[PDB]
Amino acid sequence: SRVAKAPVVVPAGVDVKINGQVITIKGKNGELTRTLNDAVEVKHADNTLTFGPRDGYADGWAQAGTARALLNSMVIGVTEGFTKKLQLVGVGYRAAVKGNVINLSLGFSHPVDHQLPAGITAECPTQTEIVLKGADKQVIGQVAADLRAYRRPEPYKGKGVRYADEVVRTKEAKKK
Amino acid sequence: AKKVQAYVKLQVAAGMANPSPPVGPALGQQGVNIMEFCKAFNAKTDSIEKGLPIPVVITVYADRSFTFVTKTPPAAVLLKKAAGIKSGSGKPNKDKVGKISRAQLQEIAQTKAADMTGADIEAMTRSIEGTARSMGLVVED
Amino acid sequence: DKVYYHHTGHIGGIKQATFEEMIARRPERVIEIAVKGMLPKGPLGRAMFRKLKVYAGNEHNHAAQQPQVL
Amino acid sequence: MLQPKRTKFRKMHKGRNRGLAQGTDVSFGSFGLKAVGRGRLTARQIEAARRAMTRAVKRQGKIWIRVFPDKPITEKPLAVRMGKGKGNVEYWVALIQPGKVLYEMDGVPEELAREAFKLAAAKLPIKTTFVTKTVM
Amino acid sequence: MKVRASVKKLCRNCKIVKRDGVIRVICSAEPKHKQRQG
Amino acid sequence: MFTINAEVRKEQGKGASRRLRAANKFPAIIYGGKEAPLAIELDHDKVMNMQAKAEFYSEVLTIVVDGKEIKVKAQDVQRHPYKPKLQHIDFVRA
RNA sequence: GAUGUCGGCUCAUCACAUCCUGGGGCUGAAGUAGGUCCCAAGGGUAUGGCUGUUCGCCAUUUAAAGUGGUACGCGAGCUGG
RNA sequence: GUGAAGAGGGAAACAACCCAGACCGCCAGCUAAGGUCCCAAAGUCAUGGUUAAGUGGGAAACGAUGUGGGAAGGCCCAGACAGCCAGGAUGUUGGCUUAGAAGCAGCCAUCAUUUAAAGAAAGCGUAAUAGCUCACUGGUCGAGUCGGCCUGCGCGGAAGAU
Ligand SMILES: [Mg+2]
Ligand SMILES: [Mg+2]
Ligand SMILES: [Mg+2]
Ligand SMILES: [Mg+2]
Ligand SMILES: [Mg+2]
Ligand SMILES: [Mg+2]
Ligand SMILES: [Mg+2]
Ligand SMILES: [Mg+2]
Ligand SMILES: [Mg+2]
Ligand SMILES: [Mg+2]
Repeated sequence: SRVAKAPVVVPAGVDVKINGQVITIKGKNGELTRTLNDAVEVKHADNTLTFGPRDGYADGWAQAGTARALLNSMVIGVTEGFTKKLQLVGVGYRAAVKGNVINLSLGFSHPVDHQLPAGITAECPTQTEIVLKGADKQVIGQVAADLRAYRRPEPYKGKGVRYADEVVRTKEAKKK
Repeated sequence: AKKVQAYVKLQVAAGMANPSPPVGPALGQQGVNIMEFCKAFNAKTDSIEKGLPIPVVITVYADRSFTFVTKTPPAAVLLKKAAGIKSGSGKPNKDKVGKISRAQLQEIAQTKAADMTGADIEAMTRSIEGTARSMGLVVED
Repeated sequence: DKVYYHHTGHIGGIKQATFEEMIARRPERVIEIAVKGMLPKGPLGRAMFRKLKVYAGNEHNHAAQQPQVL
Repeated sequence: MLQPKRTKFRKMHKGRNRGLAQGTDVSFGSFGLKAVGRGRLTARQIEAARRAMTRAVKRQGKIWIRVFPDKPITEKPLAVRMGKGKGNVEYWVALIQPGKVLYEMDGVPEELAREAFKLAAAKLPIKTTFVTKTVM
Repeated sequence: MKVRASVKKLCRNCKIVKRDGVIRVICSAEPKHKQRQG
Repeated sequence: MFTINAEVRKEQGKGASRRLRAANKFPAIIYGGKEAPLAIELDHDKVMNMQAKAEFYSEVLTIVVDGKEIKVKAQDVQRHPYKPKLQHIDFVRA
């Protein structure tokens, strides 16, 4: 039509497996599974994978799109190693890591330590930068925000941990 | 579109330079050496028409050193001299402050030629006519 | 999305309300609740409900009649 | 304030109040705005609508009006029952589904008609025009 | 502000106005400006 | 030229007609000349798109009824009060 | 062949269209304080002067002194202005 | 027309509404209105289609890329719709104005070149320039894509006191 999804290679490391519905993948990165919906019928010839809609039911066809993509990311994650980094701006704001507990000195009375789930560590190349990186893109996303969420940037200044991309310059001029 | 430090442009008088407001801080921020350029610019500007505002593009290097190309004076300015007028019309096209012969425009087109893209003289002449019509300067053939 | 609604008795407009996904303390209750009302309503159908035996955990304490079954 | 009606002589009086039946169709401009469904088109309603057409647009061409109120609508204060039949003062047109807008110079025909359709109590389609061809 | 009924959407860059019925004119991609469901 | 297919009517009255247009088949007529008036049942959602033109009420038309010919023109046109829909159509024979 | 009026006292019970406190969105939101809208009924939600008053105005408090239903809640419970 | 002066069955309950006029008795049949999963008598009936909100099982203006159907149109395998890559130039910082106004405070003008394309410029931004994004175009990918017309069912609008 103008959209769909058909490709999903299985290079080295890509040790995909299906158990009726379940799909466990392996590789240089980690062990990620993701039992899709029920109708789902994914397989694997030698390289291309393919979702399986029990039939052309409304909530059954589109269920393919969201699927042929999720697994694909599982592959793109396991082979590349996912990264995403945010930056902290504002006086006093600092950064630090000690394995998991990424101590955070933002601007409250006492600093904190966000313990990241397993599969994604983080590194502060400086007291200003934090670069998280792991396999599963899921835990990646939530923790990406779960972190910046500790202090969302405010317009008047911009201060507050922001994704290292956020267009938000600053405010609309103040007033009263 | 896009606007970054390094390779600055400015239109400075023929034989005059160094004032802070006009020059100084402008390129001074970039790391240019005010004095050297002042004397350097006005040196060649002697040969180039004195009394004629001439735009120059200075390009600085990591060295903080720099070079600059002196081109031909602005079309608007040239049209002013040609017209014998000091200023534009304020409300161009509504009120004409001056006039210039078609011959003159060819002469200005010829002067600016180096800086203009014009494939042929007619093209050049007309790029300048465009400026004249923006200046409230009529052209009589 | 579906409550059951009981209302105790001691007013104070307490009026208890619990959803289904909220049925984690005693799943046995439901079903027995549903199967009710569909009875003659009164004495006969009242002492007729117990012939169900709740049980929420498959083959467990089948002692309710461990001896014979079908 | 406007008043499409009033402006009649004083006699003849007022009374009655019936129901309705079918509509009607006119033709005077390049674009018309017809309504669909009985309702009460009071003088105030009609002025509000029409007056809202120019609404800082343009005085271009000229708008019309096929609709025209016939007052005879009595109301009573905080008083007893059927002690008379208090004055009226209110308005009412009593349309069905007639055409009543019409536009002179094209310009923004359909556009404006919509920019001022809510003032009316009834629902009116975009309608089209005096015709012997169509649209789309 | 976040309205109750529906005030259309206006502007251009406003949200696709798609979701669980969220109108509110504003035009997102206005770092500060953000008139919407609330 | 415009070509409108059609056929004679079964009946002709309240119930009858009302039942045709209720299925995209507004009943029309065709008179003029020595030939007895013709009562047909054209296809609504197929003629309203053809009347869409200004040519429709100028140049003669060809109604394919039964399988014969006629070559006529449009006279009166009965359209719905508020629905873009169309109704009874008068046809002036040649 | 009788369903006792207003206000007060006593003692209440519910609604939510929320006054305070709790959580949010926008702001012509720097902060502090506000404006408005969403959510929210757990709990809390003034003493007096004048008047029969309800209410109201006034003095002084308070986080605040909510709107409303309950025969304009409440006389086989009090009062009788 | 019914009740009054009418019983029986139906609308949960319900003089008037729907069915229907009770001479008695019957552990015998067929029907009306209305119904057939349990309370509760009888299809968990069949052939097809809609809905996904418990709509059915309360309520308007108006609002919305919900989802069903029918007809007509706009661009497009000389390549469209979304995206990715690349460019977006010259006179010129247009004239005036202004401390400055260089596409982007404001007023006027808004031409012309070079072109595959390139507004004297759509927003952000600078003290003003620098810089960022936009209109437009080339390459990529290769089939639909973008709205209205008429209609089905549905959603929001939707706050109350034991
Ligand atoms: Mg019973
Ligand atoms: Mg509320
Ligand atoms: Mg008091
Ligand atoms: Mg009372
Ligand atoms: Mg007593
Ligand atoms: Mg007394
Ligand atoms: Mg009697
Ligand atoms: Mg039978
Ligand atoms: Mg049964
Ligand atoms: Mg319901």
